[PDB]
Amino acid sequence: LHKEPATLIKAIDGDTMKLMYKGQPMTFRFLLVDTPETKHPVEKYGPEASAFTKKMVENAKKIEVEFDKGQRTDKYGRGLAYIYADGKMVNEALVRQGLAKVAYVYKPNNTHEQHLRKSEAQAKKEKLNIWS
Ligand SMILES: Cc1cn([C@H]2C[C@H](OP(=O)(O)O)[C@@H](COP(=O)(O)O)O2)c(=O)[nH]c1=O
Ligand SMILES: [Ca+2]
Repeated sequence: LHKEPATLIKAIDGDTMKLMYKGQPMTFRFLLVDTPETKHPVEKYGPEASAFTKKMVENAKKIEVEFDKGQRTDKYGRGLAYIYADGKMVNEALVRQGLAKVAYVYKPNNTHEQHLRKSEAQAKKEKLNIWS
């Protein structure tokens, strides 16, 4: 895998955002996690996950996207990637806080699964947020 540059256009919610990628606006959806819904057609911690993500990416110097080794988009046309804000993976950061659960694990796009699962285990052992 490798990291590629992108530019933040707009934070959407905990696990989805608009980025400029190779000169084109796209929706990206984080691999391997699910944050609570803000706009369910509010779930608890939805607002908190959205705010955490928005702050992390809006404050960043540099945003990067890292595709996994399979599909790079979902059926909605969303980019599927690990997003990094100044070198810190946002997907992992949310899970470490108990603001996302590890979810949507679709092979072959599961390279960081164990990593995320170990963060989730710690967040649950610390009883944070979703696990409180
Ligand atoms: C994270 C992820 C979601 N999805 C699909 C599964 C879910 O489909 P359905 O909409 O049919 O349930 C939806 C969840 O995204 P959201 O969590 O943004 O709604 O996106 C993928 O296909 N690949 C992925 O890697
Ligand atoms: Ca979600």
